[PDB]
Amino acid sequence: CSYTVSRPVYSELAFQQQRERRLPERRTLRDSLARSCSCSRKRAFGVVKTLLPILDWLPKYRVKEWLLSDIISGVSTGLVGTLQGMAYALLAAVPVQFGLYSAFFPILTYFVFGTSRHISVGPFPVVSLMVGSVVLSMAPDDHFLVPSGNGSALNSTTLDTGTRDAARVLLASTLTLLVGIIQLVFGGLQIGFIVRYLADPLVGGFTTAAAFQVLVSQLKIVLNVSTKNYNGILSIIYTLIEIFQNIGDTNIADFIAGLLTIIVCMAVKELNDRFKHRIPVPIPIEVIVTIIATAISYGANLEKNYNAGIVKSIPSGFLPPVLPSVGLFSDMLAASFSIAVVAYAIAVSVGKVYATKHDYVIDGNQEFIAFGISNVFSGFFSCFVATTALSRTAVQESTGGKTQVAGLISAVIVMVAIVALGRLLEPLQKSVLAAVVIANLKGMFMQVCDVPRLWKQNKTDAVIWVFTCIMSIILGLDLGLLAGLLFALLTVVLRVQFPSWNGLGSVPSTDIYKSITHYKNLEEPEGVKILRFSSPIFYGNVDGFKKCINSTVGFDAIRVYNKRLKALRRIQKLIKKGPKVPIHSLVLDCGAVSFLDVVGVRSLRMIVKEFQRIDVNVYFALLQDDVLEKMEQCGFFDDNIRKDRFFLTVHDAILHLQNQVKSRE
Amino acid sequence: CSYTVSRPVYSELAFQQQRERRLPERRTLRDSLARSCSCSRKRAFGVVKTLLPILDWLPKYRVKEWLLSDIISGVSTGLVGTLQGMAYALLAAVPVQFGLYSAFFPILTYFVFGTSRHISVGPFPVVSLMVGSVVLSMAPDDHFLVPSGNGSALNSTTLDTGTRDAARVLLASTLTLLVGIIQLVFGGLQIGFIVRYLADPLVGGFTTAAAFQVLVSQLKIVLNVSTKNYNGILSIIYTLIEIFQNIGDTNIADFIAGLLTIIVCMAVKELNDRFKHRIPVPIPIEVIVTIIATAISYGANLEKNYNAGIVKSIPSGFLPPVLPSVGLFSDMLAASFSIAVVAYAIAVSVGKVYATKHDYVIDGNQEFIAFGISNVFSGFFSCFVATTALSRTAVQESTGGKTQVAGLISAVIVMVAIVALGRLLEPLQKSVLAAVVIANLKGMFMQVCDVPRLWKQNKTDAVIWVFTCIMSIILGLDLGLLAGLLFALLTVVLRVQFPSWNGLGSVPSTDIYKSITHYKNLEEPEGVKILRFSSPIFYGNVDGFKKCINSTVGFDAIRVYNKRLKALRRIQKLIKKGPKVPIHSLVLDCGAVSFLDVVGVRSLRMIVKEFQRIDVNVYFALLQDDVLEKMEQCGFFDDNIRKDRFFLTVHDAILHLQNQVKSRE
Ligand SMILES: [Cl-]
Ligand SMILES: [Cl-]
Repeated sequence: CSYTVSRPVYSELAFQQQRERRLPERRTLRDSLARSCSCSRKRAFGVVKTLLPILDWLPKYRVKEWLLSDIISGVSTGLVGTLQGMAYALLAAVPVQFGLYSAFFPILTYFVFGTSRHISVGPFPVVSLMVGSVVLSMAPDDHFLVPSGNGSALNSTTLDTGTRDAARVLLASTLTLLVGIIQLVFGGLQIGFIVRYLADPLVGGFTTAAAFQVLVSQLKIVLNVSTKNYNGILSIIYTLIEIFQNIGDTNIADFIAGLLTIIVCMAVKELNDRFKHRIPVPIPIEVIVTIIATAISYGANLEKNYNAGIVKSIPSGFLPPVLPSVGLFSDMLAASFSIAVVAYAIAVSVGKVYATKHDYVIDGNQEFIAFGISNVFSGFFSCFVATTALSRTAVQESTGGKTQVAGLISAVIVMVAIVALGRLLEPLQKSVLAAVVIANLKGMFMQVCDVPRLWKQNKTDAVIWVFTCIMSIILGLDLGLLAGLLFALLTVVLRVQFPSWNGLGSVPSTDIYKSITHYKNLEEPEGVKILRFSSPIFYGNVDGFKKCINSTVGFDAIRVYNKRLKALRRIQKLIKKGPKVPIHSLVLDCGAVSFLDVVGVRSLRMIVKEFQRIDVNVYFALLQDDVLEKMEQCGFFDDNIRKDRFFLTVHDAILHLQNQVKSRE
Repeated sequence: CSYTVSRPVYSELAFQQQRERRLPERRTLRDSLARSCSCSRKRAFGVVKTLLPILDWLPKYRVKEWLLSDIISGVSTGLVGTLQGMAYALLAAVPVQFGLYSAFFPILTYFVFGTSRHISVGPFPVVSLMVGSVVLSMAPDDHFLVPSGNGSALNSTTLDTGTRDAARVLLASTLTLLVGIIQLVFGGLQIGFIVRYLADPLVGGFTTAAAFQVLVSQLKIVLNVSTKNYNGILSIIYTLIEIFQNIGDTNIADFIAGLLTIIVCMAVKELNDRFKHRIPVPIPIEVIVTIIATAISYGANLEKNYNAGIVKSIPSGFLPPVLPSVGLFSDMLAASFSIAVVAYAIAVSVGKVYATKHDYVIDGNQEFIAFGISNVFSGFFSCFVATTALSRTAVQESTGGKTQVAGLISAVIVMVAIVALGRLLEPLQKSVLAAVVIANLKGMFMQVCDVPRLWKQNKTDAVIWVFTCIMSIILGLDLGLLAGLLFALLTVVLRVQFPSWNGLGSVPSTDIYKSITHYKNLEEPEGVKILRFSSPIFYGNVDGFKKCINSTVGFDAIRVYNKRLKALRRIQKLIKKGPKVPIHSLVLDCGAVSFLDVVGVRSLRMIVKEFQRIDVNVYFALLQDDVLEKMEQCGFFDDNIRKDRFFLTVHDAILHLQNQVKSRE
């Protein structure tokens, strides 16, 4: 209603005298470390419940209908997960059975350490692509050609199918172990803010580039062509050029089958997504299309007659655990860091989505620890890095999922698919498994449709999306992530280095101050010049602050003093022989400052000194308490620059100046 | 005196209606480029006067009194320049002949393009070290040993004295040209803010740690030992251990003569600096100690009898210009960027010191063009990077210097020191030249005495100093600079990611709001909770902003709504069978925000949504005009979240709530 106040003009000291402060809390390092480590059983029970969240959702079960919901979600997600694992096994250059292995053990491990309920841990297209890329870069194909086979002219250097898969599996296991170690280090040290740097446009561009590279790889697999494992800089462009040059050496049957299953899967998925109001449970198109592909490929001998590319390499059994070949962490540390951070980011995103959809809370450090333990346990069983696919996750959520029991049942399907089920999958073409991956790329390919939206929105974030999407295409995929985080931090620094300063003026008959570049009917005080500067002054925006002051006052505090001294020597010689007109004061509305960066408080004191010589007072308006306490420690309040120069509000400085002019002409 | 106002409670729309805004300026890209490129004669005269500042101070000269002060300072700095020029040549692994070339040619170029008057362009100890650092790595000693000389058992692979220097000289010429190009790029593209990242602790810790590497490198010449040109990681640490292992192979003639001039030069310099009130002109101790060293070394045959290390390689002549060996810019791009940025940083640092004392303004972007052409012109005459030494600069200023005429006269002394003078410096020991450099290291060695001062001051800047000083010792010297620039920018991100949020309360009978953790007698409104959050919300601190709200209200907006649904299912079944107590509203005092980072503004709309369901209003207090215009563009003002939720001041949000509850119970 009515905003009326009546108080004296407390600038800095008229308010600090009669206001008793609170004594700061004593450090007492010994008592701090003693009180932190609790001794009562309550803290122990709390950390046990937090570290192992399985003991929370288990006692409060609702078996009656939860059993049926979990068993149906488990069989469905198990089928989907074994299909996605045997499909993504090609993305990591590993055999098919190791995909099923990586789809079984991480599920078992993410049961006594996970803190979620609607997450299906398993393989992931982006993570498997990164694993395959780093394996190809660390173990290419031109390093295994054994000369044997009595060739035509030179030694028969044929393909090394065989022991090469063992080396690739050992490399993938070492990579998974290093990723798990990095995740456990990040979780134990309670450092979780390191993944906050992955902004939405950054991860969007990264996923778009990863989807492009996955499309290129799966198109290479469908066409059944052999490239030269180009990796490094412009690897995707090089392999695409090589594919376009090797179009003649394709397979017509494999290409036709792949295009047909792509069209069928895309049409069925679009029909199920659009017409959701008629069929709530998503039709498992992957399962039926894989079954019909295996049925068609088994009838006619596509391997011999049509020379199709089938798997025919399923051992259908387990294997004893193998110790990882430790010693390759130095050359894969950055790759493992990138894989771990992107996996954790995707996992946290999916968890937060499916948690705010179901209204429950998911811890971050607990998810980090759970995924680290899962990757470590997978490294001992010849598996790759595990994550949560958005397509596989939606299955247990749509079909009905309440706890991780549906996830544990999803491993039983993979369990029976490791030992017995799988012999019918022998004549399955590799182009069919390479197609569902492309069909799942529709979710990430549509992410490009937000760049025009981000351009109308904050434009700095629209540049981060395009920069990350392009830079993660030229120089690899893992190196493109590091070039995105650094670019995002640089963009953040540029937004606090080049602020939006204004020409704050006074609104008549009130005390609210608005910018002069936005409103017209604003009257500024006679002689006084007000200035606001956001983005607290640090070592980078000090010259910017100087230029802003020089632009808002009209002149320069240095050149005016130089001209005054040049005109003063003419006065000291006349006795022997015989600009700063409008600016009366400068009120700095430094209310948007947080830190001071003493390198900057030195420049502030220099400004106050330079303007004092030309008889121009530099008052402050909205200096915070935690900023004044910092400036006082940095040696700013000398015998001449007292606290009376600072004020509490913007109108207090103007009122004090008006009263000083009225009382002193 | 009296601060009293009387205005209605204009929240956001009660103020926006009757306040007509100013129309934004039209872009008009066609006219923007036309109005920028002016055609009048004033624009042509302005660019020529700025690019060539010689036409300014030359017409208004004061030959009557200025020429007398320049002729005495020119011959003074000419003797100091020819000695420091040839002494710093040892730090660049080039012969002593090319040291004088870097003291004559850059002065000629920095005469028609320079925009300063008290700067003596020439070599520099820190800059010449970075130049010589890459020469040892790109052209080591073990790459030129020719087997010849009928050795004892194997081929006589002795030293390659002779054409070995030609590989280092041509390498230094290409490095000098690449540095000059980078400086012209920064000056041509008008990008000068890139050197603002070199903060005071950053450049302070860098020059301090560089003084150690200069001390270790020059100590090798004093002791006259031969190391294994260790470069890379821990280069200073590795070469320091090898010196201690090679103490037995020292030279008593070079050590005694080297240690003697160290004490003499240090004592006279310290004595003249303290007792300045008796002798204003600094005594050239560097010059007098060199002349007496050559006289003693010429009398007794120290080269033959005492086996001392002398130069004896001065041809005393010029050479035709040699085209730089283009093709080495690819492997020296990262190295030249570190040298080009420190050559400009020290130039402006020393320049601005002698500029505020003489009250003349030095152009910023012009120094990039001035030193840019200087290094390019020096590359065509086999020179290294040119800079301005603080010791050599103080000579021409203390003895009397007004313009660059004293610098041009200083080049005349160097001019005669190449054609005629120089033969007397033949028996000069290399330990004497390597000692005057160590004596000048006192200025940088005393920079360590500011770390306890910076610790009592802003502690984040004290960490950057120690981090830069340590990191520039482990991984080289040029790589340590890049590790300091990234760490300094990272510290800025950490200061805006972890802000200093408070519990803002109300002062009785007034309208000023202060933090509750700093003052005691502050009364908060009944039910209302106020929160201030500096460091504008971006993608990194958006999660910390959630934890900040949950900490100031006591509860969580998510778990409370979850328990409400858990308690609501018991209500919908009872009809079939038969927390948020204190927080009434939340006033966010977002007055210290500058940008939005729409990635983070999506959470602001989510926060209002999460609190609206639990019947908790989230009001804003001090949203700026340029930030409110950003929310509307980012899609924040929907049909439910109107502008009435925002307020102009902090007290307007509280005054509105007091009247709302009073009129609506
Ligand atoms: Cl997916
Ligand atoms: Cl010096």
